[PDB]
Amino acid sequence: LNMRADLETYVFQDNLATAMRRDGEIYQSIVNDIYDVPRNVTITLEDG
Amino acid sequence: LNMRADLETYVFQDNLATAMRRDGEIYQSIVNDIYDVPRNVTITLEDG
Repeated sequence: LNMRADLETYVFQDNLATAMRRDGEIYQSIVNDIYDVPRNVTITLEDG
Repeated sequence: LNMRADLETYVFQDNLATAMRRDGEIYQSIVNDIYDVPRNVTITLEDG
């Protein structure tokens, strides 16, 4: 139970101190296509 | 656990003295010098 407790603050610590580590479902590459009109809750396309 | 620690101070020791044996998989083949192109995020022959 205390393992899970220390694991909760592990997330909130590591994402600040070590930093970075932003989360979301997206596509990394610089230079994109267009629009976001359907988008949400998909895996694979919508567009590039 | 201390045997695993011996393996940590093995890699850190042996690679400096004995050295060599650097491969990308089981071959070190192709890419020459440097490459700076990448594509999307996927790495083909490229920087492979």
